[PDB]
Amino acid sequence: SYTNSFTRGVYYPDKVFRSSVLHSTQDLFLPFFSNVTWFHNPVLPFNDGVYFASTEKSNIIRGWIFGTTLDSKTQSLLIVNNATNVVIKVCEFQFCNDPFMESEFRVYSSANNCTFEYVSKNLREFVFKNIDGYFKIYSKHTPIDLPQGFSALEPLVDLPIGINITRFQTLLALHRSAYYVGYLQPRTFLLKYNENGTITDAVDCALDPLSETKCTLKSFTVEKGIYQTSNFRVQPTESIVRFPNITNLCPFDEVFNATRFASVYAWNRKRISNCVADYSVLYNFAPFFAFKCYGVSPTKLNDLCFTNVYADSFVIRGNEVSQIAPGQTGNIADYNYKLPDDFTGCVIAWNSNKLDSKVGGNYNYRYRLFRKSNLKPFERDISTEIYQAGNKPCNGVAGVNCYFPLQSYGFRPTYGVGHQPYRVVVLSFELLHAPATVCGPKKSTNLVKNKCVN
Amino acid sequence: FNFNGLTGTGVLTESNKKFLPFQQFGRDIADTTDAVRDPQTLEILDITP
Amino acid sequence: CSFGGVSVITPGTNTSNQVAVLYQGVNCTEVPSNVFQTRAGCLIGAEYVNNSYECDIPIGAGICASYQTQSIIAYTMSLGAENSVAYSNNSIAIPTNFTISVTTEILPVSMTKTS
Amino acid sequence: VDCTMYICGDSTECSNLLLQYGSFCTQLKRALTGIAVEQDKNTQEVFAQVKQIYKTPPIKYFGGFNFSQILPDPSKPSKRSPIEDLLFNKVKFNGLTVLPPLLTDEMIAQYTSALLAGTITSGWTFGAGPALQIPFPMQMAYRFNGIGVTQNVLYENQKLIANQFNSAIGKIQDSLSALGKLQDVVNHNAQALNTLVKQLSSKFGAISSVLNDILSRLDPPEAEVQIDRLITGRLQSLQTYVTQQLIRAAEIRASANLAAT
Amino acid sequence: DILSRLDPPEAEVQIDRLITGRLQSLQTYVTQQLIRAAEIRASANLAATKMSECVLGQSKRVDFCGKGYHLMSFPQSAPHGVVFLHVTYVPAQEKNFT
Amino acid sequence: VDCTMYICGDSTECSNLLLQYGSFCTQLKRALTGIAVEQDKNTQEVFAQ
Ligand SMILES: *[C@@H]1O[C@H](CO)[C@@H](O[C@@H]2O[C@H](CO)[C@@H](O)[C@H](O)[C@H]2NC(C)=O)[C@H](O)[C@H]1NC(C)=O
Ligand SMILES: *[C@@H]1O[C@H](CO)[C@@H](O[C@@H]2O[C@H](CO)[C@@H](O)[C@H](O)[C@H]2NC(C)=O)[C@H](O)[C@H]1NC(C)=O
Ligand SMILES: *[C@@H]1O[C@H](CO)[C@@H](O[C@@H]2O[C@H](CO)[C@@H](O)[C@H](O)[C@H]2NC(C)=O)[C@H](O)[C@H]1NC(C)=O
Ligand SMILES: *[C@@H]1O[C@H](CO)[C@@H](O[C@@H]2O[C@H](CO)[C@@H](O)[C@H](O)[C@H]2NC(C)=O)[C@H](O)[C@H]1NC(C)=O
Ligand SMILES: *[C@@H]1O[C@H](CO)[C@@H](O[C@@H]2O[C@H](CO)[C@@H](O)[C@H](O)[C@H]2NC(C)=O)[C@H](O)[C@H]1NC(C)=O
Ligand SMILES: *[C@@H]1O[C@H](CO)[C@@H](O)[C@H](O)[C@H]1NC(C)=O
Ligand SMILES: *[C@@H]1O[C@H](CO)[C@@H](O)[C@H](O)[C@H]1NC(C)=O
Ligand SMILES: *[C@@H]1O[C@H](CO)[C@@H](O)[C@H](O)[C@H]1NC(C)=O
Ligand SMILES: *[C@@H]1O[C@H](CO)[C@@H](O)[C@H](O)[C@H]1NC(C)=O
Ligand SMILES: *[C@@H]1O[C@H](CO)[C@@H](O)[C@H](O)[C@H]1NC(C)=O
Ligand SMILES: *[C@@H]1O[C@H](CO)[C@@H](O)[C@H](O)[C@H]1NC(C)=O
Ligand SMILES: *[C@@H]1O[C@H](CO)[C@@H](O)[C@H](O)[C@H]1NC(C)=O
Ligand SMILES: *[C@@H]1O[C@H](CO)[C@@H](O)[C@H](O)[C@H]1NC(C)=O
Repeated sequence: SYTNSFTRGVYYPDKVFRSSVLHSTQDLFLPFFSNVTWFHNPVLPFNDGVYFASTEKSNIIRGWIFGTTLDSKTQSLLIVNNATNVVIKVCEFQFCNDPFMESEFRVYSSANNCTFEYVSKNLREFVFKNIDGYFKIYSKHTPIDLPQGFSALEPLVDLPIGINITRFQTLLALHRSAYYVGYLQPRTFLLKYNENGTITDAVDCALDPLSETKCTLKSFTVEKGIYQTSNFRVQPTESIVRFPNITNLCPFDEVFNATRFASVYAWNRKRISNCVADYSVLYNFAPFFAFKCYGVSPTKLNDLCFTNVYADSFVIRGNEVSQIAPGQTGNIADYNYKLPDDFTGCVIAWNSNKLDSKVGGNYNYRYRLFRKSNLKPFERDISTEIYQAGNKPCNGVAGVNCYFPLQSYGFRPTYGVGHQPYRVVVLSFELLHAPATVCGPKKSTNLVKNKCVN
Repeated sequence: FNFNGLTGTGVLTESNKKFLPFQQFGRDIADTTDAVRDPQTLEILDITP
Repeated sequence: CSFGGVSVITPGTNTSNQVAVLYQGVNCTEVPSNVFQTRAGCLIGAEYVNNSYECDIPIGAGICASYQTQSIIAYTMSLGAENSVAYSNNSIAIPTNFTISVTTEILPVSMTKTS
Repeated sequence: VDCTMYICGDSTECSNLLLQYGSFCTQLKRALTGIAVEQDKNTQEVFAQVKQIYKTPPIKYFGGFNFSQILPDPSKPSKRSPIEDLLFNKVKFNGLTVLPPLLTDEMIAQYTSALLAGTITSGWTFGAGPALQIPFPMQMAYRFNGIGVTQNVLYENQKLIANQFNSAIGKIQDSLSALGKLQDVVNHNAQALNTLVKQLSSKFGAISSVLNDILSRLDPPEAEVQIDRLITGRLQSLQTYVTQQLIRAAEIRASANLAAT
Repeated sequence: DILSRLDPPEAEVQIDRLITGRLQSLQTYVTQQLIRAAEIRASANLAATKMSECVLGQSKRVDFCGKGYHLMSFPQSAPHGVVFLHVTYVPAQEKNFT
Repeated sequence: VDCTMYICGDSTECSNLLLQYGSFCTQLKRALTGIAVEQDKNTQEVFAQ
């Protein structure tokens, strides 16, 4: 069942005494004329505070349970009240799934790590809220389906617990020998205080147009006339975007399936600048064996805009792909191709058998083996002079202590992974000084009409 | 004067207001503190400039 | 995108709790019984009439509201009773009696001095 | 002017910042509303000085005087005199709203035609009680007596005075076909409304004038300080607008009090 | 509170902002009092003029001293104002004649 | 008044920054012109009778 509240769930927002002063306050209340669930039980949500009323001369309600899991392995709040007085307690409990001579308290079977102790018809109202780790309770017991009237609720406790709450239950006294659950919302009221300092009336500032007039005027009696109280503002729906067609496509297309790649010691440099680059054909291809995107993330490539793009291409062994990285060492990094320590692009390499290997040996691919001094970042050597490892010159003739510096890869198809050829394409972005160049495609788009839209 | 956090200046005098049994201090219209309760003796005192 | 003030028309809380609402310069198709279109906006909750009364609550552009006929109604404003003077080219009207009238007029003269 | 749409313009970051300035918008709305109500009062005090709506007889002919250029002409837009037609024929942005007057121009014409009917058929008696009829030639003779001229001077020259009056009125339409005292009011307010809009393109010491720009590309802690500079500069513009409307409203009221007198 | 939880170099800036804001409040207040005092002054001038012309004499000015033909007026004091009791002559019960 | 000469006093750095505030210096001139023209109108209507 559900019922209709009238003017219920109004509590003193704070300390601070006060006299005849139509004070306006904003806080968490139970809205006037609200839809409150009715129960005669299951775990209920919390979400933001709780209103809890009940009616009965006897005492059927025997405490509450609060918390996040309502189970062991974490701490929770437990509030009980025997014929003595209220007992607040915060421990780690183990709750019966159905909690309830004249012997009692079969609610829990564990009370570990207690961090708080305390000991000490009819309408019994409560307001529960939990703000900044404080669990507040307002209450009042007034003697007489709920009736109709107004009564403000006073603070009961102040509990510096720290506990989080998302769900709660209730406890009832069974027979062996009726309650309400509302929730609070952020609303504004205009509160009327009497000379004794108590709240005697209220206006809900988010219900009837007349109440909005009362709240704007700061009164409960409005004189005849016409009052400007608020405003009407139509709101836009949907988000319409509309960018141009497309045009170009920045020919990555031919860089990746070019019918021949270069030797690592004589790599290539294509510099695409005037472009709309779509990296989705790269990312959503994925035959790749390595993809190490260093400066920028692989997802944010379609919302930046650089001045230049340099794309390199060469073929190396499998166990040398790991030397293409900012900060490295080896025959490929020192003598063939070095990436700077502040690299901002991203290397992408994939296996290249069946188009590079040859039964009998494919000696078309070479690489440099001997160099006097290591390379510089983004430097390229093509010298074919004879390296000299001894103390005698050899006059450009190979022999003893005089080696030819360019050895060859002997790619055959019956090799092992890590000796098979790999095609590598390292990208490099830079923004020197030119105030426009290559950048990706905006994204979706559309149109509409005769509607207020953004 | 300072009453547990309430900082101000003025003359303290016996009041004739009656707070609710949970309220520490009162404010006037326009929301300025004009009365407090002494934490120790639980008496209401007006604050005049 | 549509926008405008919202005003509340009330007979006074000592008369009734009925109310009508005027959406200022809002077309009556873009607001979200008695809907009345005026040059000042759309008036909802007020019954329009053809009669003409003295203005009570002024709405605007010749339209006023009153609490007479009870929910709440609208109408146009009347400039005042009508009367023809019995003019002719040889007729005169002269009073034969008189009354002494007393009327008030109020004028402010000063404000409070502040520093 | 809606203060929120002027200052922020559909922006939630700015709208929440307006809460740190207190009740400035409350002052702005009351200042402009308080002088808008007086503008309808100004027109009631000038024209609504007659209780009854007086009509002239169909036999428009008064001792030889021709009043057809000042009385309503049953064949025109609404109901104006031929001379009033010259007078009327010669003369939603971002919150800046214009409210309509309470009295329409048709309603003012009806007040002025009732005053005209009363003074031609009843002289000055309808303003002290009931309208008392008296023939017009005899009204004009009383009026000469009131300035020191005997009444026989009118009655023996009645045709001359009627001819002179009728020509003198006919010259008015030539002088109208002047009204600068009315055009200045329209122009001065229009220029103030345009200037108020143009202050929305000032930086006031911020990096950008657009609120959807600053916050988007910068840093929130800094965007807040720069948006507050825009709020302060635009608030000062809007407050200047309101102060000048109160100073100008007093000039219109002073003129309306003279016109009522 | 600014000082209690902040160093001078930064507290001077925060206090200067508040000073500017509250100084603007005073400029708004005083400007409106001058504009409003001119209106009450114009009203006091009208009341003084009527005191001379309606109370200390008999006026022929139409509607300046009440509705009807002015006979006499009596002043009364009101708080911050003046009330005029206007005594007028009003004709009644007309007959028509040739 | 000459707006620029009061606020900046013939300094190109200040006067260029001053442009960022819009047209306040046009409003100041219009306001002063409007009341300076009425000073001769006031005298003209009292004596030229
Ligand atoms: C790189 O080139 C190869 C061949 O040069 C492309 O293979 C083509 O794939 C499409 C899609 O099925 C076929 O319609 C063509 O017939 C294929 N080419 C040939 C020559 O038959 C490959 O698609 C290219 N790479 C990309 C990313 O498109
Ligand atoms: C003087 O005579 C005129 C008529 O010449 C009276 O006006 C008539 O009044 C009656 C009664 O109100 C109306 O029904 C007629 O329509 C009026 N006639 C015209 C032409 O308007 C006037 O009431 C008389 N005055 C007195 C004091 O009796
Ligand atoms: C002028 O008006 C007054 C009333 O305002 C008339 O006086 C009344 O006359 C009746 C008899 O006709 C008496 O019963 C009343 O007691 C008189 N009233 C007062 C206040 O004295 C007066 O008679 C009228 N004059 C004429 C000529 O009709
Ligand atoms: C009063 O003056 C009007 C003009 O202001 C006269 O109307 C004109 O009359 C002549 C002769 O019939 C016409 O040729 C014109 O076209 C009329 N003018 C208009 C605007 O209609 C009117 O006749 C005069 N009345 C009297 C009684 O002499
Ligand atoms: C008073 O002056 C008027 C002119 O202002 C005289 O009237 C004019 O007289 C001339 C000569 O007879 C005529 O041609 C005009 O047409 C008249 N004007 C009008 C408007 O009628 C008038 O005669 C003078 N009176 C005396 C006694 O000399
Ligand atoms: C409360 O809302 C539920 C739907 O969420 C509805 O079924 C019920 O009828 C409502 N109760 C009242 C009293 O309107
Ligand atoms: C009341 O309940 C509390 C909590 O279980 C317990 O500590 C206390 O002893 C109880 N009192 C009696 C009289 O049983
Ligand atoms: C909570 O209890 C557990 C045993 O159930 C223990 O290991 C842990 O140290 C306790 N925590 C504190 C803060 O005492
Ligand atoms: C409560 O839960 C939130 C997450 O919903 C968490 O961020 C917060 O730290 C928790 N509060 C406490 C006191 O544990
Ligand atoms: C408080 O007000 C009530 C009326 O609402 C009155 O009966 C009671 O005597 C008052 N008590 C005090 C201390 O003012
Ligand atoms: C206002 O209410 C009082 C009773 O409190 C009543 O006597 C009076 O007639 C009411 N006024 C109107 C206009 O209804
Ligand atoms: C409202 O819009 C409709 C068209 O949708 C139009 O016919 C009507 O005239 C409009 N009303 C006003 C007051 O402009
Ligand atoms: C008012 O009169 C008009 C005709 O002049 C008619 O069409 C209309 O229906 C009437 N209104 C009402 C509410 O009766």
